[PDB]
Amino acid sequence: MKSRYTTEFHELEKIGSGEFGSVFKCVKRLDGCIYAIKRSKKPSVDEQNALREVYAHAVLGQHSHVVRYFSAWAEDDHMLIQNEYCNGGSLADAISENYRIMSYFKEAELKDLLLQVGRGLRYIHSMSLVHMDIKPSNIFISKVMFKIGDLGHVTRISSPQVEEGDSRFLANEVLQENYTHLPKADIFALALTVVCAAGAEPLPRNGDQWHEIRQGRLPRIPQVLSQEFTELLKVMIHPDPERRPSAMALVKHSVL
Ligand SMILES: O=C(O)CCn1c2ccc(O)cc2c2c3c(c(-c4ccccc4)cc21)C(=O)NC3=O
Repeated sequence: MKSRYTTEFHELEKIGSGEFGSVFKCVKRLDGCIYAIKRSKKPSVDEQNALREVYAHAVLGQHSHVVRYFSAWAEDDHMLIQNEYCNGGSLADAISENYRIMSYFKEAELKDLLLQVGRGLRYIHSMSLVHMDIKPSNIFISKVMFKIGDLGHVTRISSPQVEEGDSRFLANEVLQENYTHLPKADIFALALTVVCAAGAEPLPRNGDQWHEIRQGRLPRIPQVLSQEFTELLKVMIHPDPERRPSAMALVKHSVL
């Protein structure tokens, strides 16, 4: 062996685990910097999916609100991607700590989260790409800076086949195999991500609560928000994708 991975990096800790691969905090020996490196089993259609993640990274390396890519390589029976390390952890971890402490993101902080990820979405979408798995565990924290990561579901905007993202954040039209307005699926997921940050109960994976949200009804939020902000969230989850704002329209919105 003596892996590129082994030879170029000192592995500090495991930071993430999944159905296909783990993420490690590593120090690159030569440059002294810390990176996040995902190491997954080399896969085929599964390989086409794994490569799209690499291709998406290699074109989305220039935005402040998208995790930067450095390198990808294959060795042994594993594929590796070396990304920017965000030292603030995931949004999902911040939200889970807030949950236990009963102190959530305040309206000002929710607006900042919405605007920052909204700018990341505007960049991705400007590249004729959609993310398709926006949720708190795929937003990373680094002024706080929020950065979209996990490009495992990224596809071109006019794709006729799509890999469906997390059920809790999934827009109905996507579940229905209607891919005419893919960018608005990202918008819908961003609104529910902001709801979670606002202190909501864990979102439903299926059943009747799941359908009511998809009717355009915001889950309960345990804090008072301006009507104008609540109304922006509600329109981002409109059952008609064309009524949801585009990312460009979101980032220029008077509420933000
Ligand atoms: O398990 C999770 O949801 C997060 C794992 N994870 C963490 C945990 C704590 C951190 O401080 C950063 C990260 C982290 C990072 C990334 C990932 C990641 C997700 C998908 C593919 C490749 C890396 C997971 C990733 C990344 O690209 N930059 C990152 O900083």
